[PDB]
Amino acid sequence: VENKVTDL
Amino acid sequence: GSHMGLVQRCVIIQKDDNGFGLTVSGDNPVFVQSVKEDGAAMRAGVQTGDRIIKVNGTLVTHSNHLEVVKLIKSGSYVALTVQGRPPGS
Repeated sequence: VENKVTDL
Repeated sequence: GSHMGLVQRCVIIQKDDNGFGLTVSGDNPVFVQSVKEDGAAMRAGVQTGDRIIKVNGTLVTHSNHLEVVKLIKSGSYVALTVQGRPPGS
């Protein structure tokens, strides 16, 4: 579905 | 000012005890999901639902996932070139 998510 | 519709803006986020505190997803025309209202994310002037295009000069249209993270993490504070829209124009 989405392989480019980043949480900082 | 003049020219309304779609404008780009750079946001400078600093590192705090809780960190940046912001959620972002997508590649190239990266899109910010949410930001910590009581953190560097909101303090830097970031809103919920933004279009981040660049980060500290290094465009997000080449660096990989872990790459962009390492770049942002490699430093206390960093500026992010994003784009949005005028709410209620």
